[PDB]
Amino acid sequence: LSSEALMRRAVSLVTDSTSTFLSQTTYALIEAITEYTKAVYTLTSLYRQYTSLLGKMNSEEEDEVWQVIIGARAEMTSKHQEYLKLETTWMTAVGLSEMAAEAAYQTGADQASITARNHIQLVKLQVEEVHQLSRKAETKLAEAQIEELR
Amino acid sequence: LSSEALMRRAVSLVTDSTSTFLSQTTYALIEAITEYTKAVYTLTSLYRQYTSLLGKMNSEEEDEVWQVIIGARAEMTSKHQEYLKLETTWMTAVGLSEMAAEAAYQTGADQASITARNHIQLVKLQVEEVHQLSRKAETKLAEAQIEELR
Repeated sequence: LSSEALMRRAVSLVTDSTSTFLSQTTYALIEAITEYTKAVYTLTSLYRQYTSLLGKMNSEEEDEVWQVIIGARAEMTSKHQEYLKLETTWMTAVGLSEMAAEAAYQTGADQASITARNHIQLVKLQVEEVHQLSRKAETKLAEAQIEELR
Repeated sequence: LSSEALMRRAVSLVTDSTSTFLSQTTYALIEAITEYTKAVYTLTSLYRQYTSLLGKMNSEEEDEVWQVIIGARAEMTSKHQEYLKLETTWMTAVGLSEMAAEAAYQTGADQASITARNHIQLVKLQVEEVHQLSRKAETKLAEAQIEELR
């Protein structure tokens, strides 16, 4: 409508495009964290299966375990690096959501504001719990690798 | 626990807001179809006056209608400056709707997938139907031209 309303509509177009991009990036981040956690869980499950089949160690399965340990060191460094980069990308996505919320609050949407606040608190609890679980998973993996000496 | 109740009251607020929004958009769609028909008829009526009534009146009215053509062309460009953003906002709406359909198919929410598919279909039908009224008027103008020429 007016000049301020025209600016609102232009920033609405821009923020809708960047929110399409932000939804894509956030869904990709959620799927990547899911793959993170499920790969860690699958590696731990395979290790638990190998420990449950103890006593009948053979050359084939022990060589497989050696490969798993080498790939587990590589996975440790890769998991640390990708945890750093995923945290950085989540911070970038949070900043994008922050500017989108600034545009929406300058627009005047209040139902969207309260829905976003409820979503923010719920996902804050959820991501805190899931990230604590993940970090504990790699902490336990590192501790087990360290105590493998004895 | 289950976040079903959280989703329930979130979408209850969302559905109240979108019911108010649906009534408001019914009113705004009445307004928009009225404005779009008025703009298309203004364009075609100025074209009709440009083509049909030259030379019948005297010289002073000839100069008057020429200055009217110039000024009305400038004012029509100024007024039509708003319609260029409509195409781009429909482009981003179609892209976002296709993304929503794909994301809901991926997540598996049948109700959300149906909602997004019908969302893209309905916005397509609405914009294509206002544009269809416009292009029906344009086709009538072209038919009147080809019948008037021959």
